Amino acid sequence: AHHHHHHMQIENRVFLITGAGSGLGAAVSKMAVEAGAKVVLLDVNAEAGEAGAKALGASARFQRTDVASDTDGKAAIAAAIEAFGRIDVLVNCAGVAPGEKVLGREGAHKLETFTRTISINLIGTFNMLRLAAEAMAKNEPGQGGERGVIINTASVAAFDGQIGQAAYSASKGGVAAMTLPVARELARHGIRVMTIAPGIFKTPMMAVQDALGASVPFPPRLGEPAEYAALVHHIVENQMLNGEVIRLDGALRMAAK
Amino acid sequence: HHHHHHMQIENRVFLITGAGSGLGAAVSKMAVEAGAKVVLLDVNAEAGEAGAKALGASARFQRTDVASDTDGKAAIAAAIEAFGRIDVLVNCAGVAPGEKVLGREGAHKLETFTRTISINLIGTFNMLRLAAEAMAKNEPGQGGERGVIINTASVAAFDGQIGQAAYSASKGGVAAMTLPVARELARHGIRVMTIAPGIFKTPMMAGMPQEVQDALGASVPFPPRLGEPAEYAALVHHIVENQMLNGEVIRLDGALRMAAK
Amino acid sequence: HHHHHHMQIENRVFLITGAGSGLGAAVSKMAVEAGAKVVLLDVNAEAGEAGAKALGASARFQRTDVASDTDGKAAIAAAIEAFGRIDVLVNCAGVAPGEKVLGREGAHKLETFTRTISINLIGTFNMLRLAAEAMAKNEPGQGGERGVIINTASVAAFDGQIGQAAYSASKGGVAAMTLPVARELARHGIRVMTIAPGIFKTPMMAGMPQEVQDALGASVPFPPRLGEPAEYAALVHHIVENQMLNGEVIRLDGALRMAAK
Amino acid sequence: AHHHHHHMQIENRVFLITGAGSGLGAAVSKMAVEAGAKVVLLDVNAEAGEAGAKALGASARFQRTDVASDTDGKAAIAAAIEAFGRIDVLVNCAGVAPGEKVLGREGAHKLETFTRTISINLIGTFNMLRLAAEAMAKNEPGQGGERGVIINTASVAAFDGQIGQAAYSASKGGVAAMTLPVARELARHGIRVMTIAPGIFKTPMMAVQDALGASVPFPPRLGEPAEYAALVHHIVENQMLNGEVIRLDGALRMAAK
Ligand SMILES: [Zn+2]
Ligand SMILES: [Zn+2]
Repeated sequence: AHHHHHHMQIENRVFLITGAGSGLGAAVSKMAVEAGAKVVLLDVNAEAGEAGAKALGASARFQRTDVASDTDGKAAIAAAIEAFGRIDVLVNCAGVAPGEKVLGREGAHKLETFTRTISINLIGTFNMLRLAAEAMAKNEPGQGGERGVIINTASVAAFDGQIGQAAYSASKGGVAAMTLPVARELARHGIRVMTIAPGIFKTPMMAVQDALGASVPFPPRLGEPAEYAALVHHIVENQMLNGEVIRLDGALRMAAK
Repeated sequence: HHHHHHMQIENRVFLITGAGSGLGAAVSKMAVEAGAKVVLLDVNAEAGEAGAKALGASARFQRTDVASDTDGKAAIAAAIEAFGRIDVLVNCAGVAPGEKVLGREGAHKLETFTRTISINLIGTFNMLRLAAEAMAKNEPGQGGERGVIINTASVAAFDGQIGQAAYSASKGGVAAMTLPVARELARHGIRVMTIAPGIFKTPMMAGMPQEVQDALGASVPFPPRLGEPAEYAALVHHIVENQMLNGEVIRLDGALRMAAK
Repeated sequence: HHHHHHMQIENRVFLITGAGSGLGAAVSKMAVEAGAKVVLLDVNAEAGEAGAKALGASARFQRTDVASDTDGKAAIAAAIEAFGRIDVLVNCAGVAPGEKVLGREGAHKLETFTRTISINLIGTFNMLRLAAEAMAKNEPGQGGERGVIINTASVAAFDGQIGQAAYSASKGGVAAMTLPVARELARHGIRVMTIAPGIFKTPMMAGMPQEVQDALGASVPFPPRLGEPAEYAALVHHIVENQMLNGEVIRLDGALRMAAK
Repeated sequence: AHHHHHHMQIENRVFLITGAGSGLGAAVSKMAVEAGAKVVLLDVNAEAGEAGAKALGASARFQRTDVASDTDGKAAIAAAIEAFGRIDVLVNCAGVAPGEKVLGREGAHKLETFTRTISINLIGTFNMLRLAAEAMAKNEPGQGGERGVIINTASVAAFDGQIGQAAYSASKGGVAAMTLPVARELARHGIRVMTIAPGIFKTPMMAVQDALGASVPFPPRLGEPAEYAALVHHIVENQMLNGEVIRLDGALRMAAK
């Protein structure tokens, strides 16, 4: 709990978190509530999201959301403003991570599976960021003029994609590449934009694993979701982090297989 | 003099998207002049038909939406019908709109972001999966090589400007795909490379006010001008020849590092 | 609130280079205020002695040329003598001259390029090899961790300006080392990370005309100001705590992308 | 031999090539002579360099050169001007590629071996580039104002350094990182600056290899030095290539060991 001078405040800030019913998004939601923030959990899975909001208590709300939907994205923003009056932080954690070869025995990679991965991972992340940015721009200027922080989730697959990861790598590389042009624009509103590229974490995302985990130099294990949430926490607090993609991966460099 | 090579492009068959104009038209001209056969693919029928006509009997055109499963399959079949095989795919089809995340009239449209992704990223994947399937049937040539796939990203994948969220996302996705696709297709002797062009004299650029074009050229350290599409095509030619180039994104940009505006 | 962590920095020992000023002074202040012990290393005896004095009994200073085998070994031994162990090394020592490849008075001096490399790159390697040797003796702590090494590169490793050949080379070398060193030192539970700072309020910067400092701040998208050394130190603190950060270079730069001039 | 409109001419251009007595530098020397250029071979090894110049014929000269020496670098430039009257292209191929762990049984990595690798690979490359640039700036402006091309050699170790490659990776990453600030400056003189990052080639440089070679996705072999020279040739001819590092590696991504 020691902080630097001119650190940004996290207490009483309102977080919008996608994929919040599980894995990384669930961990960010827990971290934020435990740090004294408010959280609006967004997930397509109502059972998981309602359970998470219930477990977190009155600092949390759940809003069922398909992140690729214009309507649902707008409703998520509206839900946050209804509950807590503002939005300060968006963390995009919703994603899918299929494996499918370009060429298999049973044919070429289906176009629909590529399109779906792009839709959820990349279009969904953009949809939430454009709408969250619009809401954040309405905030009064905080310390140094800051109005909000947007944190996206890429993957080490954006850098070291394995056989079978064309769709996933394309989607996450697209997320990564957006960070800079979005940060450049949203600077005039005091909204920072950052991306975390996780390695292998213990989540439902990759539901072979053991072999990947054994290839992680140090620590020689799957990541704890709370370690991803810790980095989110630091990005929120450290105003100089902007426009960058941070690998959070134990120095993993994935092999082709 | 000679250019050291494995793949000899004479009588090999190129499938080229965006071939009615700009970079794809330049690749098509380069390939025909090097003795290759070319199947030009474009949504612009007028431009594509005129290009194939100008190039002569070594060229064919088929009007194609690269994001369509149907049209992609029809394009492969058209190439096989005309020329019996496919050796090289060059994905040049793309759109490069500018639109702010937060505009005067509201947030960036979801539909426009989706369209840019669809044409630039989904279309490139669609053509690569289908071309790879065809190439995998080829007899291995020099050094075991069955084919080469070359995609077009952009410097916007690295230095995206204000207004380029969609374009940067799409081209960053193309760039990031290169490795996992190359790793897999290596098993078939099919190389996968990406070129990230800087600012080139394309139809869109040529349509801009001269004062604007001149300012864009001035942002490029050397040569301090717009790139000529034939220079992009020359790099495509080198990638085809140089078997050691694989799994990489090459910036072709005069050392440009785009500013925010 | 809490910050999720493995390494607890209370009563752990930091070795910090360039500790008399700027970033290294800020790391030293951060570490002492978090309950750590600090061994400040600098060539500037006056600044180093004053810093250790201001920090109190949890700090020591030893005058050290980081590029010297002898001085590096003496520094390790001094830390072990005072505090019994070394847990964290932070390499902040550096020089950032500007000198053109082709100047008015002739080509860039070879001697000045060599000096910048010597201090920034050779000095960082020298201290990391010796600190790693000491850390490898530590009892494994939380999650098997014996130590953390954090190096300082620069945005110049990515976007080097005119005049920065030597600085960019040195800092690009630091950046590129991170992975092979992390891969090896993983066998000892020692993590290796690099921070690439943008424009910070260091002694050199503070000495520039205000008009100049103000223009530099204006080049940074957000926050549109010089970085505070304590913000660099805060990232150092986070790296120590967050065991999953390893083998990476983190830009801490306000989204700055330096122009050529 | 088909070229694009506005291609830069290679015939009768004068190449200065370091490390020219073996491996990649020897291949560039052969390529350039066979393409109708003049070559001044630079190497510390007089036996190898003299043999190479003899084999290439009257289009070639040898000048013994320690690339890290100010005096020898100046003499190399002077030798080129004496023989051929100008310098058009510099290709820096001289390098050493030792393997040494940070921590071994017999102690920490020697400081002297790190310093030597830096000296030859990085300081030597800078030394030759500063002096070649100064000579190139004296040329009359060619097509589009171009006066020269400088091509440096990094390595895949600049990206994917293995255990034991601290020195090599540092040196080659330093080379890579210089490309942009040097290109930015030398643009005013019409001198382009590019870097090639080779993977594993069949040269004396790496005198384990078989395992590395088996990890190269395609082509599944060591690189031919003539393929590196082919890329050099294309960089010389293609004016739009500037300020960039090109991996030439068969899609190799080196594992830790
Ligand atoms: Zn905090
Ligand atoms: Zn040629």
